[PDB]
Amino acid sequence: QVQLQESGPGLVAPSQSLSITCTVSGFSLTGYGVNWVRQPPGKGLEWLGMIWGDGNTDYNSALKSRLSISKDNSKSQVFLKMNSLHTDDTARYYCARERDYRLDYWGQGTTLTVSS
Amino acid sequence: DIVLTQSPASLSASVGETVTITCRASGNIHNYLAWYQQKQGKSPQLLVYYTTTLADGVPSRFSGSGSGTQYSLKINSLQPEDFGSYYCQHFWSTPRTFGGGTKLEIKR
Repeated sequence: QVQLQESGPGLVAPSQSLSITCTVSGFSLTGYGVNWVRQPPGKGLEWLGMIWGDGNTDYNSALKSRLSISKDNSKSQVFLKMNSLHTDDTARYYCARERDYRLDYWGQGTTLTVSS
Repeated sequence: DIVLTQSPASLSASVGETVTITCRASGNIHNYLAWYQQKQGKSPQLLVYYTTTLADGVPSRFSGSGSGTQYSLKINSLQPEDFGSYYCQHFWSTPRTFGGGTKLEIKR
């Protein structure tokens, strides 16, 4: 039993910066990668980035400058931080575990709504 | 970056029908392709990875195929629990990307 549960601030005003937490349970963050994925309302999934078990990160090219992913191995949490929120950052945000070319366990997602 | 294009974007189908949905890559992804199903209000669930391998507990009526830039997921005799959205995702180098999705909706 692998668990990933995301929590975030809900409704935020634009231009603020945010952090979303993915708290994981049942597996070690040094042995698997965690990916961040978001889905705008009624749209498809957009890959945001990932942090590897060794701490290396990779990002979506388009968003790389506004995004930062980090983790705290001891607390079993992975963070997604975004600065200068725009209204089109409204989406459900998911973290998902990766092992051997698949995202096998996903959290339920947290809804971020950027509204004035 | 490699872009994934899925067709059809939407498909109406009846229970018992066989459907095939495709995922085309803008560059060779060397079979590193996974398929996910997402039901309304739920997170995506892994179905198929490295083109043909079914994840644990996926029914045998699902099968994936493909190579190079062309991949397909065939669902034989659709059951009610299969309607929903299907996404392909590649794992060739980085960035990874998802196709835009195919919404499979029950026929009327």
